[PDB]
Amino acid sequence: NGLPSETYITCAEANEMAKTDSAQVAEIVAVMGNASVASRDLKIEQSPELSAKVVEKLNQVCAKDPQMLLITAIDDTMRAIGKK
Repeated sequence: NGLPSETYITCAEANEMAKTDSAQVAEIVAVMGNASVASRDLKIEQSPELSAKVVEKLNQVCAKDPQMLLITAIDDTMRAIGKK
């Protein structure tokens, strides 16, 4: 009944927000993103080059699939780049 913002919002729309609040979106994708990636690998460090791209490619995925909720989309991207 109480759907969290990041659960009800799509990464494509998160990109839209970035036009108004880039730091807000970059922070969110970094917070759970860094934790998420480190939860499956644990060797992944706080690399700014990873976040910068984890959102760049992410919004493109949502642009093709609007059903990619932000909360899931980040985890999904962590799955893709979670094996380097």
